[PDB]
Amino acid sequence: IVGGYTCGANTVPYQVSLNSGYHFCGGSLINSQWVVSAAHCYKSGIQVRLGEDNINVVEGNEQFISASKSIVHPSYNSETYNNDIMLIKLKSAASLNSRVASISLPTSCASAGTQCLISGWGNTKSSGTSYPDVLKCLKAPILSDSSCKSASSFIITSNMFCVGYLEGGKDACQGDSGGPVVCSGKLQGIVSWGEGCAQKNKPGFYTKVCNYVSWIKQTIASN
Ligand SMILES: COC(=O)[C@H](Cc1cccc(C(=N)N)c1)NC(=O)CNS(=O)(=O)c1ccc(C)cc1
Ligand SMILES: [Ca+2]
Repeated sequence: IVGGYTCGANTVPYQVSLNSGYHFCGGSLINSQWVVSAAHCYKSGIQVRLGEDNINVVEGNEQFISASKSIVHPSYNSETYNNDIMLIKLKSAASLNSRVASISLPTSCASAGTQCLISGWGNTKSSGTSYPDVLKCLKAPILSDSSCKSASSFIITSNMFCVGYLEGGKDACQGDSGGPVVCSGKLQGIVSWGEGCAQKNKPGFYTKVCNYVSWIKQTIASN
């Protein structure tokens, strides 16, 4: 997260770290057994880490639970990043408490202009590289279709939305991928892609979670 702030320990209790010997992506706990992340974060050997603040120190509120299976969206297109969503099932149920909690799926899509919370342990620099050990947070608005479409030379689909500031300085970044965008109290986005981080006229692109609720519910009903 570039241009954000230290969240405070366990203030974002649905935020998870995905660990394959090291932190590589974020995710969101949606119930005691399932995490939503980005399809581009797929890999084998995932351990889900719940209740984290400092990812490099055991502070006492963590739950480390291995993934049993990962399910990439059936239409995920790595060429275009269309349908950049993945479900991760836990080998055992998380113990839900004040510091480890689920975030609900949306009933309706969030509206342009809504302020959202984006969080993660990703790079904090627009130029260069600095990784924080504690969880970082950013509040930023959903952009119009017009601004989002015109914001990249690359292909933009109806399953993506933009959040941030066209003037630059505030954005998600490398290592934030897969993590949550919470708007109107529900999980509305997944950190998906961007051109660099926090650059002028180059906002973040996010998976539009409200388009996937049927697939998520059907999938978790049978796995
Ligand atoms: C990988 O390095 C980076 O610093 C950012 C990471 C990133 C990840 C998620 C969200 C954001 C964000 N700013 N909201 C940033 N990604 C890139 O900079 C990748 N862009 S890119 O322009 O380098 C690029 C473009 C197209 C292809 C096929 C591959 C790579
Ligand atoms: Ca820790």
